[PDB]
Amino acid sequence: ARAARTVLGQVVLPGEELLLPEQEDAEGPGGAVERGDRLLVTKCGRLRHKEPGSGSGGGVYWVDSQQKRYVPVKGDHVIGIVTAKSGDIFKVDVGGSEPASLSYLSFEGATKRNRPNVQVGDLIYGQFVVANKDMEPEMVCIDSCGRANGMGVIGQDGLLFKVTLGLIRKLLAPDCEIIQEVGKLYPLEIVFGMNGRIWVKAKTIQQTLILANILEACEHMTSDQRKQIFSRLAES
Amino acid sequence: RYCIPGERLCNLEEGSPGSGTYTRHGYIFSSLAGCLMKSSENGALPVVSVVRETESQLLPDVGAIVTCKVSSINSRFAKVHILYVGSMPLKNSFRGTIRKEDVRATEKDKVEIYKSFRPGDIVLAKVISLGDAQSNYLLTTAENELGVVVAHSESGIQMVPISWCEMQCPKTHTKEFRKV
Amino acid sequence: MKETPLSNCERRFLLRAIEEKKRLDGRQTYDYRNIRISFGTDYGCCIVELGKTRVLGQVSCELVSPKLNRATEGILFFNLELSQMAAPAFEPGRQSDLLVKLNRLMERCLRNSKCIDTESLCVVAGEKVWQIRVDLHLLNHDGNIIDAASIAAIVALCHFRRPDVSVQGDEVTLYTPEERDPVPLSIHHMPICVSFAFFQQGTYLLVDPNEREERVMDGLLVIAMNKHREICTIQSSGGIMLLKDQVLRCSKIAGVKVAEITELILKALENDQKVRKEGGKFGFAESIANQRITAFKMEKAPXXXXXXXXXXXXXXXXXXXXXXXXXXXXXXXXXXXXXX
Amino acid sequence: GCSLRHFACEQNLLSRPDGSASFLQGDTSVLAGVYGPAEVKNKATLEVILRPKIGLPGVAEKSRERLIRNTCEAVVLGTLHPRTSITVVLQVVSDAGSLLACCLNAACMALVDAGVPMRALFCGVACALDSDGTLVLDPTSKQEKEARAVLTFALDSVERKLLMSSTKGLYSDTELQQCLAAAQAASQHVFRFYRESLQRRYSKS
Amino acid sequence: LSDQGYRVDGRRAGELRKIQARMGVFAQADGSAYIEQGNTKALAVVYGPHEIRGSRARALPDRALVNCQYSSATFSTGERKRRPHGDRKSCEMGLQLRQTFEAAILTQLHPRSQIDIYVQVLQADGGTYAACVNAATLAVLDAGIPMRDFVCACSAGFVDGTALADLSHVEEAAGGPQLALALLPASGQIALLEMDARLHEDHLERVLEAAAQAARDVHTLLDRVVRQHVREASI
Amino acid sequence: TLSEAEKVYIVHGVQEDLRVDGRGCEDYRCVEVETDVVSNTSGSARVKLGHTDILVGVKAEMGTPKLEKPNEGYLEFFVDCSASATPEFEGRGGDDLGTEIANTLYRIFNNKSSVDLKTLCISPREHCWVLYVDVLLLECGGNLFDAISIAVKAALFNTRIPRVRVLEDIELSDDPYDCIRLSVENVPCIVTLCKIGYRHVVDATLQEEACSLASLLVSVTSKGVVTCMRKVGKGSLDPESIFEMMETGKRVGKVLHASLQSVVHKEESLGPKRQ
Amino acid sequence: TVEPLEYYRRFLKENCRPDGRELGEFRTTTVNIGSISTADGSALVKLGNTTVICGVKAEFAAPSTDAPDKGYVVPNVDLPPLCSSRFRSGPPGEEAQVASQFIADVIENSQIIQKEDLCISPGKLVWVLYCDLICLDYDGNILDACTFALLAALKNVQLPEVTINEETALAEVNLKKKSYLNIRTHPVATSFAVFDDTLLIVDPTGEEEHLATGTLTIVMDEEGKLCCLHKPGGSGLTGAKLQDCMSRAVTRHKEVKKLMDEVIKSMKPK
Repeated sequence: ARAARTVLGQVVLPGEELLLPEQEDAEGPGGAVERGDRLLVTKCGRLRHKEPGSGSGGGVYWVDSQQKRYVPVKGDHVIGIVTAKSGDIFKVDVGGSEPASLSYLSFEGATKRNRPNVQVGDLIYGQFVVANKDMEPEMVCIDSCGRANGMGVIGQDGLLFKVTLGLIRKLLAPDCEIIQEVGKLYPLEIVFGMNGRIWVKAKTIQQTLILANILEACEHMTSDQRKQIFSRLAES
Repeated sequence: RYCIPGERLCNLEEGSPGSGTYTRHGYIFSSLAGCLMKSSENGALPVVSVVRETESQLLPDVGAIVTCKVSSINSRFAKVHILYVGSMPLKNSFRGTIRKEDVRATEKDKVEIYKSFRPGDIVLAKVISLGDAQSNYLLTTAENELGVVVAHSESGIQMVPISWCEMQCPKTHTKEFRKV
Repeated sequence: MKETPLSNCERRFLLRAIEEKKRLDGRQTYDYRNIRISFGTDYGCCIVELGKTRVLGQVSCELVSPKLNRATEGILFFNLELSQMAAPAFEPGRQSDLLVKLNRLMERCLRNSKCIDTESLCVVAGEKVWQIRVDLHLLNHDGNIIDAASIAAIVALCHFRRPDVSVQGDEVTLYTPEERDPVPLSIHHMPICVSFAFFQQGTYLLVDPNEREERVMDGLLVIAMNKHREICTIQSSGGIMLLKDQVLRCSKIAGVKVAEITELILKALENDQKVRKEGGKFGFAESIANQRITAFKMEKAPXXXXXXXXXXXXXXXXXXXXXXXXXXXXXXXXXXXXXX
Repeated sequence: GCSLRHFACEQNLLSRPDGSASFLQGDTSVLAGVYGPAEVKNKATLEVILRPKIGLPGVAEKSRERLIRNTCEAVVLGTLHPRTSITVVLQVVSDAGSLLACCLNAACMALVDAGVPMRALFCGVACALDSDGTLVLDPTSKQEKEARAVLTFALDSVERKLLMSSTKGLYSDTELQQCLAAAQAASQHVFRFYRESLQRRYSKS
Repeated sequence: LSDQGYRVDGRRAGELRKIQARMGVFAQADGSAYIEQGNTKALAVVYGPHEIRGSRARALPDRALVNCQYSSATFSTGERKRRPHGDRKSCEMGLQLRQTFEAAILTQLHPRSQIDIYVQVLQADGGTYAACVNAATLAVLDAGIPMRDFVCACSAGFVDGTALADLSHVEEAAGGPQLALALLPASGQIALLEMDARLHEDHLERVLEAAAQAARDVHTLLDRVVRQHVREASI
Repeated sequence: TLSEAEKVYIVHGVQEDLRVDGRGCEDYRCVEVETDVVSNTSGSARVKLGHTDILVGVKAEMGTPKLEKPNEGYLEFFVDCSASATPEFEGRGGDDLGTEIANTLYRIFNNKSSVDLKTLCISPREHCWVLYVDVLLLECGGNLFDAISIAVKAALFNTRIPRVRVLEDIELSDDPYDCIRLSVENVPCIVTLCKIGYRHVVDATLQEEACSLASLLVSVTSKGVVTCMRKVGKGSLDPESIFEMMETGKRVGKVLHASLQSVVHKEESLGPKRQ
Repeated sequence: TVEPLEYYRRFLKENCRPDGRELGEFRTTTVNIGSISTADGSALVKLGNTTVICGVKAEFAAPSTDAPDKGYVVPNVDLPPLCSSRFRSGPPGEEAQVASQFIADVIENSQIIQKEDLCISPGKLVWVLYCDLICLDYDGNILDACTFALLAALKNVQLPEVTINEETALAEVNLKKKSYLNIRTHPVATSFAVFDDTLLIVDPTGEEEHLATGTLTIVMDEEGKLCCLHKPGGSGLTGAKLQDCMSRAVTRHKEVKKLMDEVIKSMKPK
């Protein structure tokens, strides 16, 4: 094999060598970096690439693939199930190759806090700051950027259902209205986990159920379709 | 110059034994089995013992220096494998069962475990107090010469430390953080 | 291995929704997920899909020496296996509680129905009788098992084919070439399993629960009804308040279902028989083999085949040739003097 | 004349595990299951179990399941990350020739699907020789007993580098030579087949 | 067979088979009971809600825990066979036991507590299960552990187009038409229920009813065998 | 369980000839055997020792008795531990003593030759009589390993092997005619000695065995011959001290061994139809 | 240590083993034939302190119904907590077994003995073989220790003759012991230890084969009839690379062949 960036800006196989006349970059997911430089394909995916230019403190060469297990990244948005609370940190699940960990403090409280507000089998909305190849990942719930609070332990009642990443992505694409498109219907509360997790909760079971089911199919539809399909729901 | 755990030499009237010790009613029987050794005391009498081929015995000292290679990394807690409590020790019994915390990962700064010593590398540190309440030992990397010493790249290179908090490989270019 | 976790809301609400008499997988309280059945390349092979739960059925043919006592009606055996790949928690060995109860539980209604003759197989009673073993492999595991589990077998049992050519006096001979015809079985009765799940004091009752359902249900009951609208077995589990009265509808309702379920076996059982006698197409499953995506089938050519075969000498000669002389040395090394 | 039999495979079948793969070599097929990368309460360890449609798993299996296991630690870059454990299970679906071969690609895909990081891909090819010195690609339950030499090779996708082999037969070196080499060309096809099929799965990804 | 108002054993198909029970036997346990369904004998023993013993691991908190062992005398049967090898039945059996009290027993006031009840068949003669059921039941009644209701299991066989209760052994040998249930007259909920016979979908009401009522009797019967042991032990 | 503060008295107390329960040193307790209580087979007995209960059954069988010793009859002992027996050993706990006592009772009666290989040997080289002696334990009254010595014999004098006549085939069995029965006082037994200092005892509560490392295995017949006898312990002893305990074997055993070996008749006399 | 990975190879880069060997080293090869009296055919071979004794007992049975008059050869490869504390305390070990069959597959890939000769009474009698070999000290090429422990253990087997008189079997110890044990083919097995980049050593050691990366064994008849090839995933390879193993294996074969052939007139008759 022999390739470089554009040589294949498409789909590749696990076990390939390719590179560009470079110096430094951040190895993505299904690619390996060793050779001046070079790269290897490990998993099986198409080629993806986001450019940093220079100012943009973010630039990598990516290889994605619609595979089962979810892979946490930077401060990613995921939904959780709490596997267990052992000491100051508890592991919640995210469907990674293992769990992650949350502090006895990520809810803006000093001890004697979030006690009954943290429980096995529970749900959580969290962005984990730490997920790096050789280390295990851990997540938070505060808004450290300003220590505000954008992520709480999920709702009073509700629903969570898996979702094809392909969809989660497309469902979360800023240039996709579904999100605002959904901004419609009232009164509703839903959460969107990278890890493919939608926690919903509408008036009754029903509108709620529909909505989810509607979601389960969301993907293949007139870029418009959902629209009424939604304003259909919206209306009742 | 040999003994079997069933022969006797002296008795409570001359010496006591640390090695190969077996005593009943005052005489000297040899517990151990393998070789015979005698002792001279600063008291005008000798101590008796059998010979422990394993002259190397547990000696990891409380606040002592050690050679170790990291294990698992928690951006909050750090784990390690220690082999040499200096060098005389080759012991692998305590194998790698030791822990250190950021606060003691240095004396100043505030750089996370993640940016100090990774999973695969060998590190050097002195020992802190030990509370065998969980079978763990505490150690520090708060020294101008202390810290970690091993460097491996993404390609498979070795790294030199470009600074107090960095190591790097010449092949590819990795500006990485490791407590030098 | 990996413990498939389980939220709170998930469970709670899953129920919430049962309280709603609404099925999550959006169906009705007494329906089955669609169930499909694929037949094997060879006879005696089958695969079931209770829609997400998958079973494997294989039957065996033998001329064993029947047991002591009634050395007049040969024996049969069946086994049900739970796979690793079955569930995550299915590391071979531990789940007994299922493999125990279930394997036996299942196996119960088999000898219960005696739906299988034991003397028709028996060739030389007291001496050589037939042994038919049947094996069940739980491939995937989603919700109601024992049912696909049963189907699996029954469905399987009808497809197998026992051989037989000519055995006279005290001699036994059978030839596959003559076996090209005789090879059927004694399937007198055909019983199936119907489980009923209960919810909160069985004040709610489900049928053919899916995995998720499987968990939420407090207590479950099973039933066995052969085509002749009669039972063979029932089993109560998960401890519940099962009012003799209510115990009664289910019983009923079970019959109701067994009805249609049979239809299929026969239905497809026929569809299969047809294909062998026509165009022809045994295999495992071409259906999944043609349906767009995640599957592909094509046949490719083999002079690229023989063109390189001569290269063997090139590598065989270039290397070894110089490699064989070290022998003259090995002749004398450890053998000559070792005479001690 | 030297062609491997009918080729087919199904990916992502069983919803239960992280890795599903069903491979079909003519009237023969096998399905492999992977409950992929798992952190088990170092590196990544792979243990694989294969059981048969008929009878229970014999000891022959135990050994056979080992080769598969090894052939993989080999390509499974997955071994990479520590603490992790990885499991594969193979099920005897359709036997009829090239037994071991099928399992390979099945288990391989098993992983492909289980998206465990691989370094290379491995395919298996089998061959039979008659008392007349005749070898065939993708043998047969027929071919297999009618032959005297039967072999299956585990090969490198990147390097063809025979990453493994196991056999019973009456052949010598003069034998072990072409066939392996031939096995190359054969594997090369399988290996080609993969690509195409993998193009299928991702047809709209 | 059985007829004219006289079953094969020699008894009304509605009349059970006298049973005597020695409960609170060996006092070296806590829960002890002995009984024989006519000519079916077995011994069941339970040990109080002792804190989780062996294998300190597994330990259901919210409610207690339950364990029950079943084994039979190798000769208790007709001939003799291997008990630790042909486990399949027993164990299967055991679970059945488990479930039953596991339902009614009140593990709701014994968090982590671990109550183990083991039963042995001394002389086997039909209705084996139903035997240990009570046999066990009594065992606990002795170990006085609180329980929702007092429960007993009966058998009900349908033969000669008729309903017989407590198919001893000989009839168990029939067409195999036999069903059993464990029952709590308390409200009459059907705790456990296991029928294994090829009966048509409507001898149920009948057979079902058979065992159903049958228990209710067995109940009043032991209700006394029990009401008696309380007053005398009261001395 | 096993405490030292208490283990103190236990040992001195037994040396002191002040056991625990108003017992000197070599004291037993009311031990009885009820013969036949299993309405399902030959030999039967329920010996209740202190706080332990044992039961043994026996049945007959024909045909091959083996290969090297076809022209005879040998015995088969299968033993069971009751989950009710050991509040400890549950499902995989019987194996222990369950296999051991199965062997200890298997060797004793094996070499003892107190076995009518003769009164058990149908058509030699073809048919032979085989009896299965099975065990069950319902409790533990200490020295429980001995109760098996009695229930193992006590159930044997009642082994009314059926009067069976075979005629080549054809079988004749007289339920009313029970005479082809074999029972002899050649039957061996078990005598144990565990030490509680230098004052060694036989039949001592567990609380008591608790204060010792080893005990002695001795076997005697009606009078005083020896069957399998062994030293059983995790500790050690002194041979000179062996012959003393050793004789305690022919000496103390025959005592209640003789007084019991008799009671088999006490039940047979005040009840030929009374029982 | 978990560290010395390269250390071991340091010797290797400059080709040499911390054993003092290199590309091919049939170290200490020793056999004690019939060393086991209480057995009709035995052979003990200890190489670099590893002991696999092939203890063979013979028994009489009954050739299958389908395979009418077919002999009976049965092997068993066991390893207790002996040869290495690093072993289990119960039923067969993962590898423990693979070998079991290995020999077997070999036994069957070899044709050493034609079942024909095992039948005591063609169609109602057969000769059973139990060749149980056990590694007393494990460390290196546990695989070869058998091809030899076994090959030799067999030549050590000798039994009387077969006879049936008026519905009885007549064979006496001091009978006629002819053809005791002879196989037209005496192939043997060899084990190479390899390292990623194919730099491979032979007769790997307990540790050597350990940090190994690939195992490969080859069995070849006298005439050089490649019995079977074994390769539990060997990093990949080269026919030529294999070619070396091909021929260079032959060599260690002649040696052992002689190593045994040498026990013919000496340790056989002494």
